[PDB]
Amino acid sequence: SMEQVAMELRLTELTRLLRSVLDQLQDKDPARIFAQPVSLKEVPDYLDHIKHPMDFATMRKRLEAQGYKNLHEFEEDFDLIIDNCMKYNARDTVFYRAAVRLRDQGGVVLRQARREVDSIG
Repeated sequence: SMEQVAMELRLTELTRLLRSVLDQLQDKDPARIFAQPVSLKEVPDYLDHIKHPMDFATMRKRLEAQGYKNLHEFEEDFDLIIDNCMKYNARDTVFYRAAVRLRDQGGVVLRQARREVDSIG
């Protein structure tokens, strides 16, 4: 149907805007602390602590499959990256502090992304 095409075009254009958002958020992580999944070889207890691991690579895979239907879904995965790190790692650690800085800086980006998603539709 043409309606299914139009919906698919909307998903594609959302994906475009989320790709740009993802790039901008990841630039707020110049240390690359959140770039890849936590290795279960190197942190063998991780899944006892964190039930839904997340990282920028995993998000990028979902994005490229057009797997985010709306901005809320994408924000949920970003918040997991931050929140997981702030639970596993103590306040005095480079990891925790990196997450706070990513959260604070990412807020700015996400605030305007929400306006753009509502505005363009």
